[PDB]
Amino acid sequence: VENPSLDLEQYAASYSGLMRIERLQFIADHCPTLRVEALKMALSFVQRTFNVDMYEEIHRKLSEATALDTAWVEATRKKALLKLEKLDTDLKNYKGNSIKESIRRGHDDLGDHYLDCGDLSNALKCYSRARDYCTSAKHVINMCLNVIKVSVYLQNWSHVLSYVSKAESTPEIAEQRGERDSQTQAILTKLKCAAGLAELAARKYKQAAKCLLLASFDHCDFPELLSPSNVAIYGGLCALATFDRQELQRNVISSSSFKLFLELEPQVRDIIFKFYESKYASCLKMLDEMKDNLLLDMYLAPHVRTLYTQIRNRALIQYFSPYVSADMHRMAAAFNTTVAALEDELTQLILEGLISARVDSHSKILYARDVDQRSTTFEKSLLMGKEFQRRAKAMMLRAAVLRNQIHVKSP
Amino acid sequence: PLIMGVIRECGGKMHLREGEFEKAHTDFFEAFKNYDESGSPRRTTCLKYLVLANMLMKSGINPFDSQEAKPYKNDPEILAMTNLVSAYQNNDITEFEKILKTNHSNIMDDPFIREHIEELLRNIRTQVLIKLIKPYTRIHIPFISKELNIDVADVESLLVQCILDNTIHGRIDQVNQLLELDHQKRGGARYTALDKWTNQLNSLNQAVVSKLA
Amino acid sequence: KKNIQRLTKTFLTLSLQDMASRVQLSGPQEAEKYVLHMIEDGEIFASINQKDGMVSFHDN
Repeated sequence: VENPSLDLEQYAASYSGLMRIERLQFIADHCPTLRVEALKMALSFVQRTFNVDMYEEIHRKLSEATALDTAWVEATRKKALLKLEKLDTDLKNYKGNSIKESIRRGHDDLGDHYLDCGDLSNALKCYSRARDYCTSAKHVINMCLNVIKVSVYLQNWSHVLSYVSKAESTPEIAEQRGERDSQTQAILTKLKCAAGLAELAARKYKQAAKCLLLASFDHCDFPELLSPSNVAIYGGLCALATFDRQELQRNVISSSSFKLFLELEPQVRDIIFKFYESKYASCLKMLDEMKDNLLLDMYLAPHVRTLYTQIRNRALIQYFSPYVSADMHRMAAAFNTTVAALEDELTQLILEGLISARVDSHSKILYARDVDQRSTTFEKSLLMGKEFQRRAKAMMLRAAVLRNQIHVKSP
Repeated sequence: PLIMGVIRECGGKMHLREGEFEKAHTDFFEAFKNYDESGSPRRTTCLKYLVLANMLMKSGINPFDSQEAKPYKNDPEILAMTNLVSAYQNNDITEFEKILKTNHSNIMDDPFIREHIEELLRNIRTQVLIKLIKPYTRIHIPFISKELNIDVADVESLLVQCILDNTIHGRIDQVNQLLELDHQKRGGARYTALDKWTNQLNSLNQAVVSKLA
Repeated sequence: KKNIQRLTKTFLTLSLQDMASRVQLSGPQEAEKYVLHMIEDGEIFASINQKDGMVSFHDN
């Protein structure tokens, strides 16, 4: 796997904050052959999070397959606990003065320091306790954003979904109209993106696509959360996999809010357009091309297989929609598979899914099957009558035995 | 209008370059109305864009309402737009194609007309196909190709696109290269009602039997 | 027999050699005799073609 197109400089510049290190370690431990760029980036920026035990373990494993600076770690620990104690003293004197602004600033700096150091649970509990002491709308929205981000870091999306819903519903029913499709600040877009990411991680692709499609490019970039390219990719793939033709045309193809978003991903734009206009061979070919890069993502790697299977099944069902008698050779050519593989896939689809057809393996032709209602209703009604008569006879016998008091005793 | 003018001209320029559906369409109508109210001497080249927008919306269908434009239109130097409108409203492909290929140095050289001529040519073909398909029950695809003056593959692609869009009610037989349109209607409501009655009877019988214990 | 009956829910005409590979019957002759017995007993609606070695499922 030799990939020159994946530029680490822009990939790092797209994000900021804590998420950078987990993203880099994920791509590093799932993708070899990045020695020079990985070494340069690690040497220049590995100094954060003050956590190098697993890092040194992994690099020792890498070196043995193909250290601890006591003074540096002591200095980092010393200044970290020194500033922690200083923030404790500031919090103490602020709570002694008993000023709402002072204590709010105190919790803000404590949360920032906890985020920098790596402790999350204590910050989350502190913020939950401090929620009752926050009364302004701006302050409560800020604490909602903070709890959302720490929950996203901690990977508990079911718990954070309630927070997103409460933050959406609390301020005058989502600002009533929405403040002329959001105001200058991008807060509704952040809520929508967080909810979409949570829905995607919870395996609700339709909801994830519906949440991410409402994101507006006016938000520019969100370095803590997912990148604009990432939200474009997620909202394109989920929409392609779940939305039907009418919904896709109404919400993605024609909507004048997601096209400029897809302009960052020409590959995804071409994929969705070719799927819409029935160029299945090219669409599937470029999907298979993009799969290798997609597998190295963070929140989409588990769902790649399911999304691709759903997309391919949707394409197969939509190909046979206008036809009453299709030739399997052309279908196999258009789906980049042999006739035998296409026959097996068609059998699997006909057995359970939406395709109602019968294969003919002599001439290799798929014939649409039209079921007559009259015979089916007659058959089902006669079967129901037979079952009813049997049950009535059985319960008549049950009534007889119950009346006669027949039962099995211990001896 | 230091900020508003720059913002609106930028929106106009990327909407001309790309054309994001309805938003670009509304921007085009507003800009054309502005250039009609203010840019009076530019009508000589603005009329082509006006009639093009008229055939894109296909709702106003009154490009000849302005009686002042007729004396200047009857001049034979510029009549391709008018004969295109007349052919497009009449919904005939042969006249449109003959005028398009015969007329020179007026239409095919302008990128702002070339990029939108495809939908213009496809709309009349779609409408003619829909009108043609009405009486027949099983109609050959080569016959449609002969009528619409396109190859067989183009006819099949157009039929597939129309059927998926629920504008043509029928299904294509690929082996025999035809399409069959559903014209017969049966009384399926009676059988649906019988199915519902059977299911309700089954559930009710199960509950009544299970009552005794 | 249940597998052979399930074969009628997807297929219209199936080669005997090909059919005796999804039901694991190990032989076109064995599959043909199975189909013949099932037709005789009335469990299935099908016909056999020995010239092409193909079983056609009617189910009407």
